[PDB]
Amino acid sequence: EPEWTYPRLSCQGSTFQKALLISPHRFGEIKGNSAPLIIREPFVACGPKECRHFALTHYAAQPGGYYNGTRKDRNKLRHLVSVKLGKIPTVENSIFHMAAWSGSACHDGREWTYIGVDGPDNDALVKIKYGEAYTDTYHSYAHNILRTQESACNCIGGDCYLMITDGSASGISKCRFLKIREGRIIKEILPTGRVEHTEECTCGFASNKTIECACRDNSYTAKRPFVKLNVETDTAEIRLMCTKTYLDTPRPDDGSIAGPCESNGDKWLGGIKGGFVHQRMASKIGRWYSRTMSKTNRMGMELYVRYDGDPWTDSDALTLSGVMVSIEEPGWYSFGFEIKDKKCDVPCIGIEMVHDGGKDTWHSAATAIYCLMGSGQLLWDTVTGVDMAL
Amino acid sequence: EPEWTYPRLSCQGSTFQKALLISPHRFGEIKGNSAPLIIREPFVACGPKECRHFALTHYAAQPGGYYNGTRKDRNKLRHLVSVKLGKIPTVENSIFHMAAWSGSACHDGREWTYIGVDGPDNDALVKIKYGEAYTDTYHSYAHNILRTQESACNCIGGDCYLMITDGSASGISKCRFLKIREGRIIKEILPTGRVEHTEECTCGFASNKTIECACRDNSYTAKRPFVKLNVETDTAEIRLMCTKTYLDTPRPDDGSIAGPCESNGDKWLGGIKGGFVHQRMASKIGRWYSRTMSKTNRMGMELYVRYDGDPWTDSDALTLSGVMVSIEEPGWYSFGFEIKDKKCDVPCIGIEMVHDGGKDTWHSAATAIYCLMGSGQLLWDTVTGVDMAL
Amino acid sequence: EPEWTYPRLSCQGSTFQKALLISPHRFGEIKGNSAPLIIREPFVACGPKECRHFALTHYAAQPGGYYNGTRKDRNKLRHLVSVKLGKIPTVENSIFHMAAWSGSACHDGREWTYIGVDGPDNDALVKIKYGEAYTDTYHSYAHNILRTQESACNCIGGDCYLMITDGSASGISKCRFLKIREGRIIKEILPTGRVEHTEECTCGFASNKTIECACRDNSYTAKRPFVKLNVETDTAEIRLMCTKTYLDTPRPDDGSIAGPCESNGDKWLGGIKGGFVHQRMASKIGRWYSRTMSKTNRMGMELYVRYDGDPWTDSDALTLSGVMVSIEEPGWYSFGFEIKDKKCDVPCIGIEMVHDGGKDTWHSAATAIYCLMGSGQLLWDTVTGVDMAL
Amino acid sequence: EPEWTYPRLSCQGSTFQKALLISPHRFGEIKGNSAPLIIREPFVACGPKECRHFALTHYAAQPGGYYNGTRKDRNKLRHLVSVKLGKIPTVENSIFHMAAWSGSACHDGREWTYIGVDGPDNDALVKIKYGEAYTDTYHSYAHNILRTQESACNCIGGDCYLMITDGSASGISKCRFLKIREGRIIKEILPTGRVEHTEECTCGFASNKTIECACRDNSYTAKRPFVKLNVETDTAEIRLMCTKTYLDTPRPDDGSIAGPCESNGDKWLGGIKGGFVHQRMASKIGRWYSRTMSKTNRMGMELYVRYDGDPWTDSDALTLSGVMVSIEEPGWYSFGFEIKDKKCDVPCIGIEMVHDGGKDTWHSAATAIYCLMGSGQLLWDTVTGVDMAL
Ligand SMILES: CC(=O)Nc1c(O)cc(C(=O)O)cc1[N+](=O)[O-]
Ligand SMILES: CC(=O)Nc1c(O)cc(C(=O)O)cc1[N+](=O)[O-]
Ligand SMILES: CC(=O)Nc1c(O)cc(C(=O)O)cc1[N+](=O)[O-]
Ligand SMILES: CC(=O)Nc1c(O)cc(C(=O)O)cc1[N+](=O)[O-]
Ligand SMILES: *[C@@H]1O[C@H](CO)[C@@H](O)[C@H](O)[C@H]1NC(C)=O
Ligand SMILES: *[C@@H]1O[C@H](CO)[C@@H](O)[C@H](O)[C@H]1NC(C)=O
Ligand SMILES: *[C@@H]1O[C@H](CO)[C@@H](O)[C@H](O)[C@H]1NC(C)=O
Ligand SMILES: *[C@@H]1O[C@H](CO)[C@@H](O)[C@H](O)[C@H]1NC(C)=O
Ligand SMILES: [Ca+2]
Ligand SMILES: [Ca+2]
Ligand SMILES: [Ca+2]
Ligand SMILES: [Ca+2]
Ligand SMILES: [Ca+2]
Repeated sequence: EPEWTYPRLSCQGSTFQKALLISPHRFGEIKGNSAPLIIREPFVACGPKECRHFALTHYAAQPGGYYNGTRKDRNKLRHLVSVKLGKIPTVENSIFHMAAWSGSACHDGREWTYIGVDGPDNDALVKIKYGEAYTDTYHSYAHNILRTQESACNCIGGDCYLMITDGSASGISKCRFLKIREGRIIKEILPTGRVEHTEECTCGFASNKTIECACRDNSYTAKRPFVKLNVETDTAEIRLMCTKTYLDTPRPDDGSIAGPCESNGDKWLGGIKGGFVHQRMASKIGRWYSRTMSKTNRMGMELYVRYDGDPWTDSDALTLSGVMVSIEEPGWYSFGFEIKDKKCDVPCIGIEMVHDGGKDTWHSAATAIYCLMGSGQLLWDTVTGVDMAL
Repeated sequence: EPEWTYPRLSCQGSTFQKALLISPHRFGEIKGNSAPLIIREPFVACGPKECRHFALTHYAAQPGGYYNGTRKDRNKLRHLVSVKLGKIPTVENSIFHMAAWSGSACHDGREWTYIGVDGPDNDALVKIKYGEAYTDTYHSYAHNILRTQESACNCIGGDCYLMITDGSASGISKCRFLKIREGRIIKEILPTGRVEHTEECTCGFASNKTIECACRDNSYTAKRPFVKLNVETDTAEIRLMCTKTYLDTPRPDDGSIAGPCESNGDKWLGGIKGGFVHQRMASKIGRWYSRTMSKTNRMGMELYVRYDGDPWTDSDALTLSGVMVSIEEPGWYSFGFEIKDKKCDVPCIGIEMVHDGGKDTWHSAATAIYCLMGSGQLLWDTVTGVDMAL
Repeated sequence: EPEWTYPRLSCQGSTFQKALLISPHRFGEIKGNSAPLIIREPFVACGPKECRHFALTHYAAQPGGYYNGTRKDRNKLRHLVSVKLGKIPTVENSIFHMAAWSGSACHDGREWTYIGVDGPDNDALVKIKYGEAYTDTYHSYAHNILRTQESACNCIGGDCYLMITDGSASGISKCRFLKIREGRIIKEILPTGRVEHTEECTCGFASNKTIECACRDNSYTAKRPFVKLNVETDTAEIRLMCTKTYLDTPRPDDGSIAGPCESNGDKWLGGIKGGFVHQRMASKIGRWYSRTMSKTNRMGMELYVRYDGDPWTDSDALTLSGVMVSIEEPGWYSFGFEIKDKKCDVPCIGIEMVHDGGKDTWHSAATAIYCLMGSGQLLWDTVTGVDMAL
Repeated sequence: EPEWTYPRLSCQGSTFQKALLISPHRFGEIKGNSAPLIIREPFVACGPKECRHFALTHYAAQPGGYYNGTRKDRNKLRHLVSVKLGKIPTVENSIFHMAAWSGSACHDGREWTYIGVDGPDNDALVKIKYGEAYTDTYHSYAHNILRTQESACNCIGGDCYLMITDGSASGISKCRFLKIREGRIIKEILPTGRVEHTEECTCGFASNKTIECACRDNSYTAKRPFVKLNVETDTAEIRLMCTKTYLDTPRPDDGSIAGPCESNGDKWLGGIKGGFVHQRMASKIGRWYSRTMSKTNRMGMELYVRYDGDPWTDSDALTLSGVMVSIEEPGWYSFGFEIKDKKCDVPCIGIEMVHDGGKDTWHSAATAIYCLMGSGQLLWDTVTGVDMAL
């Protein structure tokens, strides 16, 4: 039978190139004969033999007449769905896993674990599904919107670690960590370090002994609190990334926050998810970041890198690596994923491109994928090609 | 090759939580591009590697123009269909098994058996299908609408037991039992005890030596006749559940039926299916019941429990365990199902939520699933989110 | 790997009952969101692990605007398609095998062979497909519409035998036989006996040493020429069935054709396909026939039997066994099929029910299946439930 | 596990016959309920157990409202999609592999490699995908629309060879060759001989030691430069086919280009893809060509042959072998493919039939397949049966 997954050295490449685009709404005209689901919070988790495209649907499709409610984040209709990667998320292609308005996913070499969050805002709840079975739950500790990553969780030899959090968006949201094995929580990690507001952690293996996530602070700063989880002692420590190249949105001009690394500067009320992906080489490591082109809005998407060094102390700017999405195209949530080759892991960064015709219409995104391919420079950007009028 | 199924100890949990929702009609607008089938009598039967969502379709989809006939129970168009669980029951996703207007299903570790009932009301007939093969039938003994469970049948080491019945709804409907092995009836069980009217038996393993069903009495009482089948001697004995917490609908105020356990009280003409599921623990057992919130109507759904004791004699009230469906939401048929983990069985209760715009329109339901997850208390209810006007 | 198929003793039963109904057009309203293909000439061929529903589509779906041409039998658009049995023949569910306006199919325990016929009426051609590969062809010998069975072909230990024919409908159509192994014709059988007009042979194993087909004579008689192929010497002999119960349509009153068995009587210009299926028992054999209720038209369907005896000499009437389709319902082509159980073969008879709103509309059928189940008598008929106006 | 593919001797046959037709737009009426994708550049690549129908979709379906842009060759929406052969290329049936506006595909007995080209016209890029993984890229050497075959690539014992090119359509487009193993380029072949303009190479194994492609010269000639790649030394040599029967389009009367084989004659600005397929016999070889009936336009399709001899020197005319598509039907790109039997390879030629209602509408093709079957002569042509008004 199957064996447990561990990260290996990433495949060989020097830059990312444009891989794939799933734009369901290109097939959502009232004059079309198709039915793409209203979803957001998309992500890809790649198991051994396959990758899955997950998302939270509003239990609604376009065209239709259940548009009002779609721009809202949490309700009793949302669900975690998936289609194997490369398939359009239509009503029939999609498998509905469980009810949730927050979520994550990961395949341990042997099976899929699905994490989903639902219930009351004051008493929400985390739910685990191992394959087809409901196996566990984790309660709301801070009684203030229990949430999870919204990206892939990370398994190493049978144990998968998940980030959750709880608290006010404008205040203190302190995240814990969940160690799940066979769809059951075998440990509850309480991080150390700057813990004032950590949410929507994009986590990836920086080797076998450690996992690092670039995350989200909704209040206090435009910097990203950076996690490092030692899988061997089962301890967590978080501290803000020191790079003058700020990754959250909004943010001010770069290098504008004066003072030691550990200084938040101004609050810049809000945040956004950003893709973070390692390129574990033999003698060295590359970390890839992507951020919105706009500093106040969700317009555009550009990706950077900086090999080695320490996320925590390096004041320095990151090396820009090209533009995946132009300022005229949307650039919302971002996450990183990894494809399993025979003898190497391929790093990738997905970019949710939300179709936002505002308040009285439907609300869904597209998904542009970029993955490390060969050398030279990033060559093309992505456009959705969607007309919200059709 | 595959091995025979037996129940094991249920997985560890203390309460049920909201698992999943399949609302096909959320995708049935005339302005939509989808096609969910008009069905009712839904149920889930979980084999080793998978669960299936079954139902009797009126061989019709929404939107369409074959709505007139859908509110009726038996005709020559109805069929037993299935989709793996988590898939929406559309025209193309669904597999049609055989023609039937009554039915059941169960997977013996090796294959699916499908039971379906059709023919004339005066001479209906039970039909068995082992995998893809028609293998057997069982004739109408009381010539008065031969029917079956409408929920999952129960297999233990190669033998599956099914409940059937026959008779007037307003009168005497005495049920027999069918022992099927390899899609062929190897024994005909005639129960003992109070046998005046037993129908729509929700049956589940209360261990290896016994199966218990909470069922339906359409005439004589608002209590539920409770079955106990000893799989070892192949004998059946039925007696009304003594709980002051009445489970059928309609029913009067609880504890209102004065007298020994065995007393029907007033007729309360009618009944409904209710989900019943055991939580077999090592030193003890939990039985889970769900009933309509409304005592005269099919509005709402709440679930209870009471560990151990005897269904037959216990006059006592049951412990309420939360509300799965609110009084403003429908709560029709209910059934229990069990998911197969690696080393444990997960108990579940499905709730059919019928969309009933009455007499001159379409008639189909939704399916809300709740399964045992962790501890604390049931946290959320279900709503269909369907507008019968679209 | 897989082993070669041979017929075994049929499963145990005494009568046929109503098994399944595939009515695609129940989902073909202009107000529906579905797309069932315009097809006719449906048949089912059951391999080891599965049965397939085949048909010749006019490369068109309902609703649409390619209806004109559908009532015609041969054109350059027709194709042999299939869906596993129980699935509705829609545009996406269906697999297109090859181009043909005549056809057959059979699975040898190891793979599917697909036979299809196309080309000019004066120089048509038979084409073999083994799995996904084009392997062979067989030319038009009588240059007058080379055709094939329109039902399942029959394989025994690696060799499959197929009937073809060629000639005028109003005149002499002498059929040959094709022995195919691994998708290649290894022998060309020329039958013996009355060979004036044999077409659309419904063939089934009457044991290991022989295959018998009840067939079609378009000119000369309302009786059915009956084939017997000895698989051991590879010889064929045909002679008209002697039963006073005539099986072709049209036909006159039964027992009206005076004279020895071998007498055609009046021509009764025309014919139709009829399902023929054996029930090979240990000490005996049952042959099942179905014929139209109407003697001049294609209205209704009734099925008969007569165990043992000789198709060739028995003047006697057959035993009626019930009505599968009422005079108010259509009853066109019929064929027999067999389902593979673990230790027995289940006999079946399918009935094509053509939706014929005549000349200026669409033209497609439904498929009612009846299979041997238990004992007693056939209990129900089939209706399509289709309204050609929607 | 699986073993590496090598070509074997082709199956036995003498002529090609009409195999299959995939006309998605037959299901694209505004009154239909289907959704076929706007695609062109279709091709089939057959692995061991299966064949796939690939094409570059304009990320659009018919009916819809994204028609404007479809007649253009390169944009940021195009994608390489596939459906197993015999399935209609609809939105849900189709798998999207990667973004590309040029492409190829091939299965090495063990896995699928997908090649796709995208990026800026001045700096386009070749991209390799082994199974689900992005593994490599190859940059634009002549900075003038890096393109690839548009047909199947060819693998022999683990190594697959691909043709690419780069340059002006009106000028010098010199092609290189790519040797890919496990989805990574292990060698870059630079051909020898007449190398002025070689593009869209249709390549097939002429044995184990060699691969030959009949290709496209957009400027200089109406003859086809003919490649021969020695898989053993990894060298390439190209020279124009000498046949008086010219294969490119446009072309003048045949035998009109006076002079030695190596003479281009007049430019005949333009070209088209043509199917080329070998029939490797034991003592001899057959090469099959197909060309447009029209000499100036893309109307019709006829196929020829000539066994043995040398593509390079033979001035002679080819033997016509029938007409697959009539002058009243379109005949655009053509390619050759091979189906894997148990002990032999079946040669095939696909013909893209473009639906070209010009400038302000949708733009997609159909696919007619012809494969070697038995003997005698090609018997039928193909028509799409599409009405661009519906
Ligand atoms: C818990 C929750 O509602 N999830 C959530 C989203 O679904 C979306 C966004 C967002 O910033 O667009 C934000 C948040 N968020 O609150 O983090
Ligand atoms: C035999 C039959 O018609 N089945 C049936 C149903 O399908 C539904 C109901 C019902 O109470 O809604 C009731 C019954 N019932 O009669 O039990
Ligand atoms: C060869 C051919 O055209 N096949 C055919 C059909 O498809 C249908 C019928 C028929 O009697 O309805 C008849 C015939 N037939 O001619 O046998
Ligand atoms: C590179 C590119 O644009 N590919 C391409 C096509 O997609 C189509 C045609 C063509 O001749 O129709 C031609 C060409 N071509 O330029 O070869
Ligand atoms: C982690 O462990 C596995 C073996 O247990 C090894 O193959 C893998 O490469 C390790 N990770 C890295 C980056 O080396
Ligand atoms: C019933 O039998 C099987 C072994 O035959 C055992 O594993 C199972 O646990 C038993 N049921 C229970 C509740 O113990
Ligand atoms: C025909 O042959 C196989 C063994 O080769 C046997 O099992 C089968 O039963 C035979 N057919 C019948 C009716 O006995
Ligand atoms: C090429 O090699 C394989 C064995 O490696 C052989 O079977 C195949 O036939 C060869 N090709 C031809 C045409 O012989
Ligand atoms: Ca569909
Ligand atoms: Ca912030
Ligand atoms: Ca009652
Ligand atoms: Ca006749
Ligand atoms: Ca040219």
